[PDB]
Amino acid sequence: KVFGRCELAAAMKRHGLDNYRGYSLGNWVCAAKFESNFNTQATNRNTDGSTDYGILQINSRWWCNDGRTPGSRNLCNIPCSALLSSDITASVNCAKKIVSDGNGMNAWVAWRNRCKGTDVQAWIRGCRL
Ligand SMILES: [Cl-]
Ligand SMILES: [Cl-]
Ligand SMILES: [Cl-]
Ligand SMILES: [Cl-]
Ligand SMILES: [Cl-]
Ligand SMILES: [Cl-]
Ligand SMILES: [Cl-]
Ligand SMILES: [Cl-]
Ligand SMILES: [Kr]
Ligand SMILES: [Kr]
Ligand SMILES: [Kr]
Ligand SMILES: [Kr]
Ligand SMILES: [Kr]
Ligand code: NA
Repeated sequence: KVFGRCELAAAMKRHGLDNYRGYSLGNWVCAAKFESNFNTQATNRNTDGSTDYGILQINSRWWCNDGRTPGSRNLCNIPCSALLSSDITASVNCAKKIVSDGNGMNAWVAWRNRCKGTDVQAWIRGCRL
């Protein structure tokens, strides 16, 4: 599923990401924009042989099982394919675990490089939330 901007904002809010670990909703929308262009089916993969999945490009090195990432973990307790669903629940629940892991949203390199410190509220401007 390719979400619209406000559509994704609303879905993220319903799933409890607004202000989760202190990160306002625009942070999450901005991260999703640059990770996946709002496409749940995005994959990419990594040099190391891991793969990133879904709207927030969550990595199989630590977070999900894909059967083809040697030595990896599955800390979210999910198949990586669950991260590609039109239903964002698995991506949200796993993102909550990632952002709680000590480096906050810096876990997403694209958030650090493209969203952090910017006017992220612009990503939710106009939306009915
Ligand atoms: Cl957009
Ligand atoms: Cl915001
Ligand atoms: Cl594996
Ligand atoms: Cl393969
Ligand atoms: Cl594990
Ligand atoms: Cl699995
Ligand atoms: Cl959803
Ligand atoms: Cl933080
Ligand atoms: Kr909502
Ligand atoms: Kr929800
Ligand atoms: Kr996919
Ligand atoms: Kr891929
Ligand atoms: Kr998400
Ligand atoms: Na894994």
